[PDB]
Amino acid sequence: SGFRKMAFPSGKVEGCMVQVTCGTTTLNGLWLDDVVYCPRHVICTSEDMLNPNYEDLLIRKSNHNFLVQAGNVQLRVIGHSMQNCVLKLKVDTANPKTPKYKFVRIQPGQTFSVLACYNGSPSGVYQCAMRPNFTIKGSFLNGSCGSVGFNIDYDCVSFCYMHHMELPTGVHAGTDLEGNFYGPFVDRQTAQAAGTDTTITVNVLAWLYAAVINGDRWFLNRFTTTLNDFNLVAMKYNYEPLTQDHVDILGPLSAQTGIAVLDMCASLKELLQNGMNGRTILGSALLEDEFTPFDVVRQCSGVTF
Amino acid sequence: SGFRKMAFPSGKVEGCMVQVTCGTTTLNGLWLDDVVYCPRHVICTSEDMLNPNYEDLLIRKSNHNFLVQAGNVQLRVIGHSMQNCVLKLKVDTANPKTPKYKFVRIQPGQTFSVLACYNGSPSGVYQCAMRPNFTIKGSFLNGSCGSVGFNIDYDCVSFCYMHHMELPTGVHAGTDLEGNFYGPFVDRQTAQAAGTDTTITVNVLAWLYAAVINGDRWFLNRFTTTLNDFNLVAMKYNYEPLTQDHVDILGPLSAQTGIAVLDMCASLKELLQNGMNGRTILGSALLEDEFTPFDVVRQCSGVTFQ
Ligand SMILES: O=C(O)CCc1nccs1
Ligand SMILES: O=C(O)CCc1nccs1
Ligand SMILES: O=C(O)CCc1nccs1
Ligand SMILES: [Cl-]
Ligand code: NA
Repeated sequence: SGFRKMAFPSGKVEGCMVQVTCGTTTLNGLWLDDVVYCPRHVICTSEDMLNPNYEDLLIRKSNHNFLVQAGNVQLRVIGHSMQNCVLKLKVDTANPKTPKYKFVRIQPGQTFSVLACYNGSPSGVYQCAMRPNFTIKGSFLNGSCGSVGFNIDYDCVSFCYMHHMELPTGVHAGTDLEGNFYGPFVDRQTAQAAGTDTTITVNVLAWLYAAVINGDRWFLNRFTTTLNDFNLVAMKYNYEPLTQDHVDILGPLSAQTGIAVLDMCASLKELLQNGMNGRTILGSALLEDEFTPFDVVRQCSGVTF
Repeated sequence: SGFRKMAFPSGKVEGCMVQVTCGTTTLNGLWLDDVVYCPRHVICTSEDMLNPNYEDLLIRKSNHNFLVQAGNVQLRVIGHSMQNCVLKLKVDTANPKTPKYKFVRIQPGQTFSVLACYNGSPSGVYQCAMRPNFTIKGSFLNGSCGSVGFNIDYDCVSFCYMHHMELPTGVHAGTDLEGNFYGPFVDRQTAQAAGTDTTITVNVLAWLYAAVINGDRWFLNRFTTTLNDFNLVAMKYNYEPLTQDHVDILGPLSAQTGIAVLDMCASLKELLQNGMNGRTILGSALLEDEFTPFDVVRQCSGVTFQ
């Protein structure tokens, strides 16, 4: 029993974290095979960050201008290239701790583990959702840049996120490992704001299924609804529309608990309209939307990699 | 710049997790140097559940009755002893992945990371607190016994918890790594129940300090309180008594925010009276009690968002 916000075990990713320094800028890199991945803005000063020409700044740099440190070991850089907003530094040594991995781009509403790092040293691990507005509600300080996000599937690490910046509202923005931003952000010192966010409906429903599996049942009711009726309520409450694909994904939890997705939507309708009437669900007084259906099945059945 | 339940990186503990089998019972063990630590109840059978005599069950085992598997490698058991409720199996190989480590017994209110494991394989990592009633609110299914709790301050792993059992309310009980239970619990299937739990007052205050560091002041007030008047109010909401030790421990957070500890106490008194009026603090609509003053200083900025 019990339901907790749970990260993937971080050991496979800890063995890949290095320190990258260019001039006075130090941040984290990801050392896989013979390449170190890091944000391209490592080559910038503060002056540069106002209106940077990355092409221009990089051609003026050579391999020896990148200091890469793996624990107390200096790696020899033998090449440097840019892919979108990520810098790739070829080193003369393959990382002997490289796990089986691939690069994946996640969808809004999907979850991942962040390994928060400073100076190439892992500091903490926590679970995040890619928000509908493509930010993450992370916990990051100066030096966290190049910290990475990932999932594990069997023995394969799927890298999905590299940390680039904090927004004025205290939320965070970054790229996939191919250097493509999540959301309408750029790597420059300029005016940028998180768009108005929305609640991830399919995840709230998953979390209500988690609650029922853990004996929290007060919110259940005799009623059912339709996708169209529910989606009018969703729109009003700044909830994402529920699709047939989402209903299908919750199929397992519907079956296991005997509450149909639209049976649970009728619960969620009542909660949005009426509140929790002083009650809690799984120790929260808010409707939690950072657990996916997979997260709930996974945690409630003890999958292990 | 954000505030999250953050666990320690789990890699140094992952490299220590093994499977222990005795009879038909398999759970997790912790392989440090040439010793594997696991719950002694691995030697129990379907009848020896209510009133097991561990000394009598153990003297009937040879080293070769314990199957210890580190991934695909079988370890050879060359010695066994019991210390309180923990079994120690001496093995003929020291774990090459043993980190710098120590064993520490924690007090209620302290936090730690749990590496939930099944069949000696890690499933996930999350943060817990030792509750005032000596339980933890974990996420544990059948086969998770031998899963451990730890902190990592400065490359040294401090092991503080080993998971033994789930109580009827769905909360979790276990031991330190010397095998002494936290709380009045025993490794027997006799009827056991957690005491009435209380809120960890010092941690709620630390978290309110966290909220101020991250730029939120809406819940503050112009009032102060005596420590005694605070405790008379707080206990009416099932809050732990705040001691002068707890006041002292909050001094650095008080200094960083310029909010006196007893002024923050007056803010907490008012929040208990009013609730949050549909507002949130650090993403919660409840008062969070599983962040310590040390956790807030580790995670939060040295500079306050004024
Ligand atoms: O500057 C960095 O290291 C990354 C962006 C930030 N994230 C949080 C605070 S500053
Ligand atoms: O746990 C015990 O000591 C007895 C349990 C039993 N099982 C069958 C008969 S009596
Ligand atoms: O610990 C075990 O492996 C059996 C009893 C349980 N402990 C936690 C959930 S069920
Ligand atoms: Cl302690
Ligand atoms: Na219903």
